[PDB]
Amino acid sequence: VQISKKRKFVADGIFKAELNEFLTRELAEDGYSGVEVRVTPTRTEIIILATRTQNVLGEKGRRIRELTAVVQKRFGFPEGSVELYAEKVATRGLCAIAQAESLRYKLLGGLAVRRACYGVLRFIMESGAKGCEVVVSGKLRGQRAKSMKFVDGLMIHSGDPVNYYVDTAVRHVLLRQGVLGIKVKIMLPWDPTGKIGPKKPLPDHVSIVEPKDEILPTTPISEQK
Amino acid sequence: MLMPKKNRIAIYELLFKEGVMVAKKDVHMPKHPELADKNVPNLHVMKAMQSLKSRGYVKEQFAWRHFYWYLTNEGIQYLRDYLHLPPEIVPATLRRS
RNA sequence: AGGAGUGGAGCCUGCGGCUUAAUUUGACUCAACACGGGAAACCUCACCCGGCCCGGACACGGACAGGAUUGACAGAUUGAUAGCUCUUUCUCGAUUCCGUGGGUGGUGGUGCAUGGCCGUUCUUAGUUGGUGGAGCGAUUUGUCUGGUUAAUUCCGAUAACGAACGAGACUCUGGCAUGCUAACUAGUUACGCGACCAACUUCUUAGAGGGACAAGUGGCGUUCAGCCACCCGAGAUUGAGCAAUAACAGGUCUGUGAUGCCCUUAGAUGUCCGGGGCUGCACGCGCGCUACACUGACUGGCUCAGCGUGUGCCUACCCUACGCCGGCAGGCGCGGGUAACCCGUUGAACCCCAUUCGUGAUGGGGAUCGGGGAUUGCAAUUAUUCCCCAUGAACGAGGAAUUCCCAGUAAGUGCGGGUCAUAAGCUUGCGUUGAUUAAGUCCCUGCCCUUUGUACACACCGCCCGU
Repeated sequence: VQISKKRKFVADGIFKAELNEFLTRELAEDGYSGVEVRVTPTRTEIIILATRTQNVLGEKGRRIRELTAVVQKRFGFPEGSVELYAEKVATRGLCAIAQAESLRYKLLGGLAVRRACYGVLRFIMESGAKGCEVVVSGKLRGQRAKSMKFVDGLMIHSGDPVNYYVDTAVRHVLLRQGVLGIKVKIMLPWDPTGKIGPKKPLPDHVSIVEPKDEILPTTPISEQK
Repeated sequence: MLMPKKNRIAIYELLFKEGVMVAKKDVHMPKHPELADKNVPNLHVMKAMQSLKSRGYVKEQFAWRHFYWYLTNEGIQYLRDYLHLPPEIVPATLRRS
């Protein structure tokens, strides 16, 4: 009936993690990006971000009602207590999860990995990203497995800025030969407001406000008609 | 396996009445979090569910210590052909649409 | 020419050497060996003196109101209130069974098929495009003579110019406020008592901020980068975290319906306080348990520390405040605390001291090993569980070989988390006492920024010559 605040916070985190994994393993094909659980007085509203929304709701909201019902009967909420929505994501091109799923479903049919990886990289760059790198490791026929990597732009690896400037996605692709793991890293651009990128700039980047052209006479003289 | 026919028909009216369910793999333990107090032994109910979802004609997916089910119409056709229960008695799950 | 503490003097484990039920999988230098968070009765024991309840979406066979299921002490079993006794013709009752595998899978193989995580090369400063120069070309310049830096850090130089990573910056953490934001869990002022015989918040807690920049001065430095010293200062290279492509057949298939199939067995690597070892002693090795004197410990004669943990999806297991009383945890009644409210201003602890060493085997620090009531864990002995009689142990700097370490290092010392049943000799953290030596070098072991040599490229563990 009651548990301590440490246990409560840990349980909330576990609930978020398991919910995220559940609707990752269900509808990875539906362009699902991530979940966000919102607190509301005596309520738990859930927002799902996906690139494709007609396919997560489906016809007559079938998929939504089914998976809402199973989340209800799973996570111990009272009868009719869970209501999740499905809204599009404003940043589809530079979300790591979405691009990882895009690559995994470009590769699941059976296709050349270089063309798909370059297409994903080009699409992320044309989405305004500051830089990307895609690593695909696994079997390419033979007695040995190789890892080929596609980079373009500029990217950071160390320090704290990598926590809020780079988003990473690691996904497994199951082929008949075996499993190849893909890794999509996107370096978000700096943008105040809009939630497209982090608010703070790179801590090693110093800005100066730029003056304008000044070609003026020696002394100001008033002019009247 | 090792499942009696009365428990078979019991689990079958359970499948008829519920349709869409969630569950967890539990066998040996004597009390259950969410599918106990059903007046039927836990082990035989869960083993009958194992038969239902692992006989070889309805697919499953095992992860995060829990079960989520898509009950195909091939299984419904098998049920209708065996027990001769028509689908004209629609499940009550078609409310709040 | 430094040292301190060492593996040898006080709390047993890991895996090989190594009688049958005993030396039991993965890991062959750093980059294995309290490592798999792996503290082995047993659910996790495959070395194990022993078994049963057994599996097939199908390829083919034996054929229906009986073709057996954990399920009886006393005639026993091979420890076992296990019907297994060559035993009843008790008992869910069509459940099932045998011969070969895909299967609902196997902590079954293969980590020389993989993913993902790590570890390491490699803790150092390294690394790479574009365009432009050079070369037929592999390739080179950029990425450098010098000075400087912890740094491919910068100054500068300059067939390179512009860039990208790594380094720095960054995040967390310590150290500082006659300042700020405020607390009925710390802290308080003369119309206050229980005492002349409702402070706009500061010690503790934690926030939008401040503070340090080689900033000031002196001296060294194509007077550049910077270095040294000194005031002032809380503080003047100040703990960690994160960390570049190519790398390795490094480890992990025994963390994961994360994952590609050659393929054993019925003695499934399922269950059931059940059950041998490994808790031996000629050591085959590795990590561990430990201070030399008025300093070591007692008078109990003054307010001490934490870092943290603590009770229902699962679930039956939480941390603890008086008395039975031998002298206290404590076998039973009792309340508080989902916690800055209770434990607790951390309930069988300093290092100190009118029990003391007069020059060191005594009082000074323990070789076993016996009783007082045992926290209550079937078992503990084939790992759980207190101090006292002073019974006298090379009783005062240690084969060959060596591991770690530069200030709140080391070392001593306890305490808390993980594992868990308050199970620690392990590990991960935390305080407390407190520090001899060194502000150096390239001698040993290695690493990096060059030049040089090479018959090496599986790259010196290479290649290679000789009847």
